[PDB]
Amino acid sequence: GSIKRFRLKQRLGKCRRQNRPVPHWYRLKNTKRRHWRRTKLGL
Amino acid sequence: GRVIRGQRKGRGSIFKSHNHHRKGAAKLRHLDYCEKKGYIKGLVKDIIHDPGRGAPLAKVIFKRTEKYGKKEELIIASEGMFTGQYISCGTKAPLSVGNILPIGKMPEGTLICNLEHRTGNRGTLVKASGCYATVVGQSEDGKKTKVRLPSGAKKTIDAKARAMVGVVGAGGRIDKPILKAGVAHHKYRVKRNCWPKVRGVAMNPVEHPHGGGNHQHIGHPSTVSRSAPAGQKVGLIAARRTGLLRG
Amino acid sequence: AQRVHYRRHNHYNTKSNKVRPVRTPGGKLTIHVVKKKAGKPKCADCKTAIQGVKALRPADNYRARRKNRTVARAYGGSICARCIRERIMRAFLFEEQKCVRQVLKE
Amino acid sequence: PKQITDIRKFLKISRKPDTTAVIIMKKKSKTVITKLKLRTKKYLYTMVFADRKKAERIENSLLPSLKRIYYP
Amino acid sequence: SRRTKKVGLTGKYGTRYGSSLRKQIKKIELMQHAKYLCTFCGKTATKRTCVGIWKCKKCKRKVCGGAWSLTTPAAVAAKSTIIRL
RNA sequence: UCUGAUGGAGGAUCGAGUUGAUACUGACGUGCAAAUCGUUCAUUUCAAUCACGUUUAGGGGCGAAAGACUAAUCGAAAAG
RNA sequence: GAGAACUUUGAAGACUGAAGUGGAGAAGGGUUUCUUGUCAACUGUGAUUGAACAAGAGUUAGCCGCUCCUAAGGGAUAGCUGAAAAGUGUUUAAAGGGGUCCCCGUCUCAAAAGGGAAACAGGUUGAUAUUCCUGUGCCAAUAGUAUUAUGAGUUAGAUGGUAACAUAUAUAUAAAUGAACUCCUUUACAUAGGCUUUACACUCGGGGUGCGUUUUCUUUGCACUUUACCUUUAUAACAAACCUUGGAAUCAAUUUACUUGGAGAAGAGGUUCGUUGAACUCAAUUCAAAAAUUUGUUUUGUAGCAAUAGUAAUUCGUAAUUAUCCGAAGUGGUAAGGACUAUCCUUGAAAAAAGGAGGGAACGGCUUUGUGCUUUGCUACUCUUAAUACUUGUAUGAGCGUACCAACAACCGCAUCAGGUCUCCAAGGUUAACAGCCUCUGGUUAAAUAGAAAAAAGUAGGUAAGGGAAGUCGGCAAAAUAGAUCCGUAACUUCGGGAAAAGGAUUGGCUCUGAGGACAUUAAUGUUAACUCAGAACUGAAACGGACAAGGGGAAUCCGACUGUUUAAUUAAAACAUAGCAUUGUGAAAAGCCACAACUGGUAUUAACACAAUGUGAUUUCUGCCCAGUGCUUUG
RNA sequence: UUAUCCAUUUAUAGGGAUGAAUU
Repeated sequence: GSIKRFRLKQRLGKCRRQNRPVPHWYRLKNTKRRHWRRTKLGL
Repeated sequence: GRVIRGQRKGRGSIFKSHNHHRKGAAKLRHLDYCEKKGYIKGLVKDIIHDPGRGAPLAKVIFKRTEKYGKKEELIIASEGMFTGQYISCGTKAPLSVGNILPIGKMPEGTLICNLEHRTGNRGTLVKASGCYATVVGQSEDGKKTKVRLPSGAKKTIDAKARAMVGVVGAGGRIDKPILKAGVAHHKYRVKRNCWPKVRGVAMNPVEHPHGGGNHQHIGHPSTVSRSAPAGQKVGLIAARRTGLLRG
Repeated sequence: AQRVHYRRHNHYNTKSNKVRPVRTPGGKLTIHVVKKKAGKPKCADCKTAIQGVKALRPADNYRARRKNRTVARAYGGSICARCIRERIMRAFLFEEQKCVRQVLKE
Repeated sequence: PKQITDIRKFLKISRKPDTTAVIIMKKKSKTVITKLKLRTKKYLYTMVFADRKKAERIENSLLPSLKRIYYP
Repeated sequence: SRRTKKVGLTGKYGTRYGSSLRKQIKKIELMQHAKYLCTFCGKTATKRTCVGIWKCKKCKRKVCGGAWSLTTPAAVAAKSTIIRL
């Protein structure tokens, strides 16, 4: 919802941040990707 | 079997009294030196309806004698008291309708309400609408007085016990017929969760000793012993007799 | 026919979110929600409101109008007129009826 | 918004040190006139006039030591 | 004219419930809502307010009485015995 | 007394919505759906409907009572 | 664009259609939002699209909410039980505040729909807005002194009114002292019914600004004209509350309804609270007569914001000025208020917080004597509102939420699932109607596909001569009128109903006609707003609530009295419940019934007109005989 | 009545003849 708690919003932001791919330079030398519609982060 | 409906009542989950809108416990004034040795007059400011009970309550203001201030007491109103009258409580209070007097001070044959079966109980007996006890005898030596309760029972209470003079208001409430399930629902909605009843003979044998069978009958005598356990006490408990009375 | 929309964050028409729309200079219909009408202080004798006062909520009555709070009289409008005159006409009545008693007691 | 025609009370405000803004209309009744407005820190001082000569006189009675502006 | 021959204000009940049930509430309608006499002004204008609470149309002062009558015979006799002493 | 004259009660009536689910024993029955779709039907001032909060926990609860419901699980849930 | 039925644009044909795939909505989701790029997989056909993929960005509050209060209730404290785990929560509170010794007093959590400090308009972004910008406000808070003023009251505090009533218009109407202690009020409350007011909504004709059929008619069909928060505005009427006074009776004022009155009415005079926040000349004048100042007649203003902001038509460098903006009303759709009436064996929260009061602890100063007191001289004085400037920390304004969906693919159903899931709004036409049907703003033209052909069969319908239930277990299914007006309506009955009983007629189309309110003149004549009836015509394909929408009735029998409830997903019933009837137990904390391991508890904020336990099941009329048996129960 | 048990309260005055009221 629009109204949410600080801890919940911070966790949502962390889960959003953990959803980006592996950096290109690192790959030049990930499995835990969610889609908002496919798997719910259960919060 | 499983725990029966009457057995589940003592747990008090949904069978607690619906008392959200009740105005307070109806109690007489606490015993005081002033009440013990004479009149103290309180003014009945208002007459309210307590949603649970059928008898109206009286909001009597007493001016405290140990400090500056007034004190509010909720007393079951006898039939005839009105907003603005002064009500005398005590040993030397005059014998008039509504006054609170010790039981041994009134003559015999008088009708009383709000009876207090132990001195200091601030009102325990004779409280339902239209009910009244009658003073049927004073002991020759005092200190004991005999009354007849609305049930027809005959009791002995010490003469210092207090009671209100008169009969409880809203008398005759059981006379008009409840026409419909609706007003019974409304009646019990402010009292308890005891309605509707549901026959035990219409249940299954797991939930009631009367339940089961191919023809909806009790099957065994419905007069159960006084020593029967909780799940067994369902019929006419310790019935001395059955059938229509003969007077 | 134009159509409406709510703003107050309480989107249920409880008795504290009563709506009245009026047309705005921009040209469209916005929502104006009024405060709750508050009750009026009353007399203790025959259950009547006291005059010389208005009935603002507690927050506004914290800023209310003083000459429209109480009449400068005795108790300050605790009693309606027809009952405060009754109180007066009983006042010295009892103060005479007590005096006659101890005088006639001999 | 303070519709006024008394002259003494209107010239009373001629000493208030915090009045700044002035507004000049050109309104044609059917007759050319103006509804002069001044600035008040707590209300919106605007005058409706009845005489063009009176409007001309009282739009100069103002002390000009502050700003001049007009919506048109 | 007279729309109901005998039913009276029980016409709100239609044909439901027993005829004897409505005719036994007959003994009580013509006095449950009745305007009884107030003893502080003297106008027969007291009205059923609640189960045991009664009020006139002039005093604005309340009286504890019966379920659907201002006074019941049981309390009147008791008051007579008390007042005769 | 009736004939005519004035009014707004009822667990009153019809009826959308809501809340359900009578029949077609219609469709579907490798379904849109582990209960849906269509028409028909019951219900609408009250024992009415809904939301959130809150209480009652397994030989227990809760039941206007069908061995009903208690997270697709009930003549003793689910998990180890 | 490599590639287009499903990407975009324009044209058309349509849909959603006032109860919307429309705007805001909570729960749930969590970046799905926005821009740019992009197509490996997914988007059940295509796809250049996308809620997919990739990179960046985006959520701004003193006023909107949370935060505070208390409710159903939860946790805990003291105890008390228990091996503990845990159970219960004042069961011998030595338990925090006030004022200045006493008084009061378990703690804490529980509402983003209950209570509650204070915001509106316009504009702005690719994405946020009553949060940003412009302007205008509002609320709460603000430590010690020297200046100011205003208003008051004063050398410790006013006004009239025969009355109700009212009483300070400085920037703002502040300016009529006050302790302990106490008593009220606001917060603060159900349902039903109609009446009324106001705002909004809609609508009507002639004024200011644009499009069009016109083989044929046209003052022609239609289309664009605003004002927030901010003022007891004053009003005014009416709603209600309140005084002098007639002192009725040959009772009267009155309401839609009944309400009120000799504890005051005709009738008369007189005054607050409640609404909408321009209405009646409201803020003045030109002028007249009253008079040490009022009433009337004329001019300004969309009553005061206010037009200048916003909106709109034609020209005009690519920036602008232009002119209008008016008289009025009519329906009652939605909200809210008001005064009422009625209903209850149903009486329909609390607290935080705020206010009013009773009472009278303390009240004019400078300096001076002795010990807060008598005293000597002078008397100018004191507060309320706004601040000004030096002094303590710096003397304003925390923290969190704020994007988007809310289902139509963003939630739950394994999914982009025909399922499920919490408010408001509503023109015409038709209407009784938020019904159905068509359109108007807004949205859409999309659905896990498209062409062509069109047989069988399926499925969803439609119509069928003559017969009319012969079909079938059974009229299953379908048909049959069904709106409204007028007429007519049986048995039976609990007298209330049955009942829309049954059964008829009309309604089509038009030419008609006629009849039923408010505004004024000395019995009459003028301005201006209904939809109810009626009979004569003729007519039109002897046929018409024309679509939509909308009872099949009757005679009986069985069951259940009725309203209601039920086996979520095979049984809705005759089952359950229900009012009524009857029986039983119990006089109380050594009671009845019930819970618990104990402690203790529910009923119980209760008290026989009660509580508990049963059976029967409206009303009416009855309810027979049997106590041997089994139960229950009582004496000795 | 001391053990023990119950009830009431703010543990708030030794036995006999509808206006308020505290410093």
